[PDB]
Amino acid sequence: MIQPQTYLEVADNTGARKIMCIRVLKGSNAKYATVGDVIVASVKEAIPRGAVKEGDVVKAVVVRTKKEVKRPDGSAIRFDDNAAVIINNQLEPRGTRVFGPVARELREKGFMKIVSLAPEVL
Amino acid sequence: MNRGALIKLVESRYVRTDLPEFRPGDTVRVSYKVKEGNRTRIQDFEGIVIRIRRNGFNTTFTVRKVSYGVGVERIFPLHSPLIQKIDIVQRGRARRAKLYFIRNLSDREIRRKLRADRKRIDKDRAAERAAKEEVQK
Amino acid sequence: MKGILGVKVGMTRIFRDDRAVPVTVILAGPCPVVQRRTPEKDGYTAVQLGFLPQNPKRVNRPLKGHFAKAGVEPVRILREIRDFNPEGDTVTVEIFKPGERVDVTGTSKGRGFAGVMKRWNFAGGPDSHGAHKIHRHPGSIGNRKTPGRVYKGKKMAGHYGAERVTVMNLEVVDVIPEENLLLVKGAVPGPNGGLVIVRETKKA
Amino acid sequence: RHLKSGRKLNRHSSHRLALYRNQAKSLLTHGRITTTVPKAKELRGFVDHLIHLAKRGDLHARRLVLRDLQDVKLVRKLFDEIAPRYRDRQGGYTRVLKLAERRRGDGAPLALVELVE
Amino acid sequence: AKHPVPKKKTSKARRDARRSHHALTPPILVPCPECKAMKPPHTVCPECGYYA
RNA sequence: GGGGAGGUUUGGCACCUCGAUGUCGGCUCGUCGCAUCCUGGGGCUGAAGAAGGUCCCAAGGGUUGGGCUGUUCGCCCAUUAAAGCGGCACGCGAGCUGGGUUCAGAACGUCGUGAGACAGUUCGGUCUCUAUCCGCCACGGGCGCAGGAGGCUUGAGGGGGGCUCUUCCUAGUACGAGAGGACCGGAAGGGACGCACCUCUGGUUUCCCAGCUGUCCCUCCAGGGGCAUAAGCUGGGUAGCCAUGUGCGGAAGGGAUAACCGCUGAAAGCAUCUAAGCGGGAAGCCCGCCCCAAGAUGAGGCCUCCCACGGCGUCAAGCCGGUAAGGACCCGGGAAGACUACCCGGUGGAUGGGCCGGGGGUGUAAGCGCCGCGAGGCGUUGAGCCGACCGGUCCCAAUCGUCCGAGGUCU
RNA sequence: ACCGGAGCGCUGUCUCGGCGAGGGACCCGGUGAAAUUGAACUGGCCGUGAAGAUGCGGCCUACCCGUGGCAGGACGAAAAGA
RNA sequence: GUGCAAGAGCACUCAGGCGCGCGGGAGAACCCUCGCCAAGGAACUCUGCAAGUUGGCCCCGUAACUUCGGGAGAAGGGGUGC
RNA sequence: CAGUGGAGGCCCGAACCGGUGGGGGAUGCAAACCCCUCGGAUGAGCUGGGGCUAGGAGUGAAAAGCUAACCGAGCCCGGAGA
RNA sequence: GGUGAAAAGAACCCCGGGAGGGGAGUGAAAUAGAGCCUGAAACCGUGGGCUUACAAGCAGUCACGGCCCCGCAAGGGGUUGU
Ligand SMILES: [Mg+2]
Ligand SMILES: [Mg+2]
Ligand SMILES: [Mg+2]
Ligand SMILES: [Mg+2]
Ligand SMILES: [Mg+2]
Ligand SMILES: [Mg+2]
Ligand SMILES: [Mg+2]
Ligand SMILES: [Mg+2]
Ligand SMILES: [Mg+2]
Ligand SMILES: [Mg+2]
Ligand SMILES: [Mg+2]
Ligand SMILES: [Mg+2]
Ligand SMILES: [Mg+2]
Ligand SMILES: [Mg+2]
Ligand SMILES: [Mg+2]
Ligand SMILES: [Mg+2]
Ligand SMILES: [Mg+2]
Ligand SMILES: [Mg+2]
Ligand SMILES: [Mg+2]
Ligand SMILES: [Mg+2]
Ligand SMILES: [Mg+2]
Ligand SMILES: [Mg+2]
Ligand SMILES: [Mg+2]
Ligand SMILES: [Mg+2]
Ligand SMILES: [Mg+2]
Ligand SMILES: [Mg+2]
Ligand SMILES: [Mg+2]
Ligand SMILES: [Mg+2]
Ligand SMILES: [Mg+2]
Ligand SMILES: [Mg+2]
Ligand SMILES: [Mg+2]
Ligand SMILES: [Mg+2]
Ligand SMILES: [Mg+2]
Ligand SMILES: [Mg+2]
Ligand SMILES: [Mg+2]
Ligand SMILES: [Mg+2]
Ligand SMILES: [Mg+2]
Ligand SMILES: [Mg+2]
Ligand SMILES: [Mg+2]
Ligand SMILES: [Mg+2]
Ligand SMILES: [Mg+2]
Ligand SMILES: [Mg+2]
Ligand SMILES: [Mg+2]
Ligand SMILES: [Mg+2]
Ligand SMILES: [Mg+2]
Ligand SMILES: [Mg+2]
Ligand SMILES: [Mg+2]
Ligand SMILES: [Mg+2]
Ligand SMILES: [Mg+2]
Ligand SMILES: [Mg+2]
Ligand SMILES: [Mg+2]
Ligand SMILES: [Mg+2]
Ligand SMILES: [Mg+2]
Ligand SMILES: [Mg+2]
Ligand SMILES: [Mg+2]
Ligand SMILES: [Mg+2]
Ligand SMILES: [Mg+2]
Ligand SMILES: [Mg+2]
Ligand SMILES: [Mg+2]
Ligand SMILES: [Mg+2]
Ligand SMILES: [Mg+2]
Ligand SMILES: [Mg+2]
Ligand SMILES: [Mg+2]
Ligand SMILES: [Mg+2]
Ligand SMILES: [Mg+2]
Ligand SMILES: [Mg+2]
Ligand SMILES: [Mg+2]
Ligand SMILES: [Mg+2]
Ligand SMILES: [Mg+2]
Ligand SMILES: [Mg+2]
Ligand SMILES: [Mg+2]
Ligand SMILES: [Mg+2]
Ligand SMILES: [Mg+2]
Ligand SMILES: [Mg+2]
Ligand SMILES: [Mg+2]
Ligand SMILES: [Mg+2]
Ligand SMILES: [Mg+2]
Ligand SMILES: [Mg+2]
Ligand SMILES: [Mg+2]
Ligand SMILES: [Mg+2]
Ligand SMILES: [Mg+2]
Ligand SMILES: [Mg+2]
Ligand SMILES: [Mg+2]
Ligand SMILES: [Mg+2]
Ligand SMILES: [Mg+2]
Ligand SMILES: [Mg+2]
Ligand SMILES: [Mg+2]
Ligand SMILES: [Mg+2]
Ligand SMILES: [Mg+2]
Ligand SMILES: [Mg+2]
Ligand SMILES: [Mg+2]
Ligand SMILES: [Mg+2]
Ligand SMILES: [Mg+2]
Ligand SMILES: [Mg+2]
Ligand SMILES: [Mg+2]
Ligand SMILES: [Mg+2]
Ligand SMILES: [Mg+2]
Ligand SMILES: [Mg+2]
Ligand SMILES: [Mg+2]
Ligand SMILES: [Mg+2]
Ligand SMILES: [Mg+2]
Ligand SMILES: [Mg+2]
Ligand SMILES: [Mg+2]
Ligand SMILES: [Mg+2]
Ligand SMILES: [Mg+2]
Ligand SMILES: [Mg+2]
Ligand SMILES: [Mg+2]
Ligand SMILES: [Mg+2]
Ligand SMILES: [Mg+2]
Ligand SMILES: [Mg+2]
Ligand SMILES: [Mg+2]
Ligand SMILES: [Mg+2]
Repeated sequence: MIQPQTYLEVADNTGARKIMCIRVLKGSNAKYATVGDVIVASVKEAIPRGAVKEGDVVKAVVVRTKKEVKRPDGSAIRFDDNAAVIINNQLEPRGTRVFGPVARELREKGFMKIVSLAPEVL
Repeated sequence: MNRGALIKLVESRYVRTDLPEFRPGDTVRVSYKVKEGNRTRIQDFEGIVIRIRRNGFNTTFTVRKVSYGVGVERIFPLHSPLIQKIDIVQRGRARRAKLYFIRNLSDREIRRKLRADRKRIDKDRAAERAAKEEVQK
Repeated sequence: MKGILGVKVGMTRIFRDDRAVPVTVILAGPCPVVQRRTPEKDGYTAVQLGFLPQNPKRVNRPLKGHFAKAGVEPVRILREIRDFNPEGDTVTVEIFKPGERVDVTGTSKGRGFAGVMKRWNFAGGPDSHGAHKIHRHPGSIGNRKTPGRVYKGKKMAGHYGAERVTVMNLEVVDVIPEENLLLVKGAVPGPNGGLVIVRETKKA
Repeated sequence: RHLKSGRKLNRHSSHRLALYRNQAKSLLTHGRITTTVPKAKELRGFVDHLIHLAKRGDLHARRLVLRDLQDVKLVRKLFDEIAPRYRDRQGGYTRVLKLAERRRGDGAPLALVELVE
Repeated sequence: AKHPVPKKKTSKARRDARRSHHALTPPILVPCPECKAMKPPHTVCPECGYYA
């Protein structure tokens, strides 16, 4: 469960290293955001001269979480960090070639782009 | 009625018996039924089993591996119509039932900690390659 | 207006097509109709199913003169299932086809004298900065001189749970006519071994 | 509440256990013991396991029972005299019946624990 | 001595009334098989002992 | 320029309260008003559509999280369907708080010769275990309910609930030059909230299992105990209780209406929704769903079981007794429980305790053998130990017994 | 151990609460206080009244007695308002 | 006395001395003292108040600034048993 | 420069002295206590015993603090039935 | 502060560990029996009469009625239903 003051590892190469959540973009007050959820964030650290700067308020999408996701098939998946990929306002990934796994949830949500670049969809 | 539980147990015909015994603390490849776009591949998953969680039916287990520098654990229903077959693939001296402790070691020290269960290896390659012949003739 | 008595036996989940389903299992033994209530004799219509098999010994009551008056091996309990008149002499799981939606009634587990925090999901005080003796307290309960009283219904702590709880509209999954089982969507009141009653819902 | 569980206790655990333990040592040493009903109804099923445990013989079980009673000699007696008598009997190695007198000026109810015979 | 206090001396009536559930009920006694003695049921009772 | 309503502002007055009515802000818990922020219904529009504007109707529900300040307020960030305003002693300190303000300490600006002073700043600064009544939440005891008793129920009357978005099909159709983009009808997925629930996931699980340090003991080795919390520490954990987990809910529908839209139609040859009459029309009203409920003293109904008098009072009400159905005691207990109550069982018995089996947890006990100088390792071994769960089995214990309970008034 | 601002670490401070331990609370036996107290047979609303009513008016509701609980009222207690 | 780098510290323990002059049950809310907690990790709040993290010794290493003593236990690390 | 040396209102830390923050207590164990935390700890140190200073007076690293449990002028008796 | 005229201060038996009582006895009187004359009130109790569990209260008053009691009745007393 990602939430407001939470830090996310940056999964693409937008030249951001970390954003902390800021708001989760479910309903008018969702308590948490999970895999496949787009949140507003703040870049807290960012590689020298990337596309994205420290302090840029951005949209991104939770590709990996530390709290296990249940699948209707009765199984579950969990990753050793929380991670998102910064995406466009129209919703396309701002970077290219994202890395580290990803949840199939991403697919069913309309994020094929990222999963295509995803080196391994779990 | 004094059955009570026996009745829950009747509710179970869903029992599968094909998948092998595997102790925690030794790697397994589980071939899982996956919904891709709208088809059904069999994604594999090959890690150390970290936690079997006995409850008869709906007993379950988890396996943990590092997919691309990122760790992953998957929780599996031991009798899931979605497991194709679970290939055992290495027997290890666990020394302790639930072993999440391995989460903060993840490296070579794991290896120095999870030696090979020489006993149970001997058992398998034996009564396996040894029951191969009992099938023939 | 189907209906049958049962006991929350337990629950587990089972797999349908290709996804897990959380199911609770009700055993709904063959309920012997034991009286019927007409619009003429009773003024309303319904039907009195019995349930558990009783020792003809402990039935020493004037109860014998009921079972007897309808020739029914004495049961343990018997409730009416309003507005539903069957046939034969007993109702069985067979009233329920898998996929029919039911309302199960039950008796919530009993939490005794309950905290306002547990009984109403009240906020209660701050674990930290301020005082320390109002940690789990309801806090204010009123105004001043006006009204100068507390409202009835005010949420306050005390005996909560162990009450009649109907959870509407669960889906019947495979009903085991054999061993008298009735499979459902899990969310059904009371502990295992409790009497419960299942019925047709209100979807339309 | 949450009592939905099972098995009682007054005193705290370090102490509660020691209680049981001493109450056994006495029972085995004295065959009969007077004590409050609860205290007793509880101690009841504690000895049974130690009796039934002595019905076995291996030093594992000797050593095991040695854990709760700490006196060699009394366990000697447990295995040597007490256990025999209880062969062919399965469970119930012990009895308690409530006495009709209350303790005075604390008004506790009393009762009797007995190496069954 | 502090914060909440009784606003009026409760009256002889009101007092005695609260007291209405105060009366005790006599013990439960039964004769024993052995003596003509009187016992609380399910007890043992001295000067009478017991069998088995 | 004029007339009002409200009683949330700033005031005026000085009426209760100076043998005391604790002040701002917050928290907690709210509940009311509507002059409505959202959602529902509508009229006009300088309304093509989409989006809006203004007014009308409508409290049913909802009305986010942060930055700054003691702040309220306000600005700002990110959202939203919307981030409504007021009342309740500017609701709530015998509910919390005590940052603000107005005790004593100290300092700055400042005024004063001075002591000191300042809706000027600044740092510090004791917030009182026990509820009598009313009120409220829950729970019993009594009696009542014109015979007594067991079981099942009617529902007068109350209470709970009531939110809302997004994407898709319709359809890229109506409208439009284009950009844009609908009504209506249908589908799917969410947010928050509510009620249940433990299968799953995830907690705890105070002795269920393991390991480890120091020490002191049993018994020298082995093995084990105490203590290091009220678990010494650590790793892990069943049932139970739980949310982060699972299910379900908001309806549908019927009815009557609001604004409003109309049919027919006078008065008033026409015209008009109205005066007679009628139809449509709201997330709102009444129903419906859920829960409580016959102290509904207006004490309801059904099914069933027990049933005359044995002695005084001259008609009359009663009084005393052993009984009936049946009930109570006492006991073994319980996902029932503060007590009580409720429910099950009480030898014709599985209710508890043991014992057994399973489930489950721990993860290979001890002892012996074997390899190694040794710490250890390996085998016997998934061993040993093993709460609570699902069962079984009369080994122990629910022994035996006591008490109460009608004889049913009058036209 | 001064007062202000910021960051890292860490956290039940918070989202948002849950379980558990014990000492109380509860129940039984012994002992047994206190402030307070005009007397009390002490309900809701809308009025009204010295302008904030259990005690006036009107209407509504309400069988008798307690036990565990909560703090809105008794302009509750306390201190002849600082 | 033993152990811990040392000690009058800490844990356990000799000698010696005590279990604190109301008990018994139960296993509700609530209060106190204490333990743990998924994801998050100051969003709490007047304020990280409170809790937590850190912690001994040994070695490596250590900045602005400085009144040349300091700042230093800066910081950050590695080792620790048998 | 190395050695030796062993200074200091030096450092860490018990006794001892003290009271920083929080919680608890608030008809208390207690008319100032308890717990956790914290400050000093060779000095302007703590401390036993013997002495001297007092009411417009003493004493005061100064708070109008202390001067026998309320000190912007002690307690007692008196003027006094101000 | 107070037995009584006088101690005649209660032998003796009985229940009880005692205390205290019950008889016996003394005295004019012992509810004059030993902090004992008289022994009021608040206050606690036991027995009896009337009364009360659909009812709203400064507790009374006015009326009628029922019950109980004193008197032959006319009357009065107690209680309280409306
Ligand atoms: Mg690939
Ligand atoms: Mg790929
Ligand atoms: Mg490639
Ligand atoms: Mg398990
Ligand atoms: Mg029964
Ligand atoms: Mg809280
Ligand atoms: Mg405080
Ligand atoms: Mg307080
Ligand atoms: Mg009022
Ligand atoms: Mg049990
Ligand atoms: Mg009286
Ligand atoms: Mg103002
Ligand atoms: Mg005037
Ligand atoms: Mg006053
Ligand atoms: Mg006051
Ligand atoms: Mg006051
Ligand atoms: Mg004020
Ligand atoms: Mg409009
Ligand atoms: Mg428009
Ligand atoms: Mg439009
Ligand atoms: Mg209107
Ligand atoms: Mg309006
Ligand atoms: Mg309203
Ligand atoms: Mg509102
Ligand atoms: Mg509401
Ligand atoms: Mg703020
Ligand atoms: Mg402002
Ligand atoms: Mg409001
Ligand atoms: Mg206010
Ligand atoms: Mg108040
Ligand atoms: Mg306040
Ligand atoms: Mg302040
Ligand atoms: Mg403060
Ligand atoms: Mg301040
Ligand atoms: Mg100030
Ligand atoms: Mg000041
Ligand atoms: Mg001024
Ligand atoms: Mg200040
Ligand atoms: Mg300070
Ligand atoms: Mg306060
Ligand atoms: Mg405070
Ligand atoms: Mg208290
Ligand atoms: Mg409502
Ligand atoms: Mg509705
Ligand atoms: Mg299309
Ligand atoms: Mg276009
Ligand atoms: Mg679970
Ligand atoms: Mg765990
Ligand atoms: Mg568990
Ligand atoms: Mg153990
Ligand atoms: Mg040894
Ligand atoms: Mg050995
Ligand atoms: Mg010992
Ligand atoms: Mg010891
Ligand atoms: Mg543990
Ligand atoms: Mg939830
Ligand atoms: Mg015409
Ligand atoms: Mg016309
Ligand atoms: Mg009525
Ligand atoms: Mg007869
Ligand atoms: Mg007859
Ligand atoms: Mg009989
Ligand atoms: Mg009978
Ligand atoms: Mg009974
Ligand atoms: Mg029987
Ligand atoms: Mg039998
Ligand atoms: Mg059994
Ligand atoms: Mg082995
Ligand atoms: Mg071995
Ligand atoms: Mg071994
Ligand atoms: Mg040998
Ligand atoms: Mg095992
Ligand atoms: Mg075994
Ligand atoms: Mg047998
Ligand atoms: Mg049998
Ligand atoms: Mg009788
Ligand atoms: Mg004054
Ligand atoms: Mg004591
Ligand atoms: Mg841990
Ligand atoms: Mg946590
Ligand atoms: Mg964690
Ligand atoms: Mg965590
Ligand atoms: Mg928040
Ligand atoms: Mg601030
Ligand atoms: Mg702190
Ligand atoms: Mg640590
Ligand atoms: Mg520094
Ligand atoms: Mg060592
Ligand atoms: Mg030195
Ligand atoms: Mg120094
Ligand atoms: Mg220092
Ligand atoms: Mg000293
Ligand atoms: Mg000082
Ligand atoms: Mg201070
Ligand atoms: Mg307090
Ligand atoms: Mg000196
Ligand atoms: Mg003077
Ligand atoms: Mg004096
Ligand atoms: Mg004079
Ligand atoms: Mg004499
Ligand atoms: Mg005498
Ligand atoms: Mg004689
Ligand atoms: Mg004696
Ligand atoms: Mg005497
Ligand atoms: Mg006389
Ligand atoms: Mg007299
Ligand atoms: Mg005397
Ligand atoms: Mg006397
Ligand atoms: Mg008298
Ligand atoms: Mg009389
Ligand atoms: Mg009456
Ligand atoms: Mg009379």
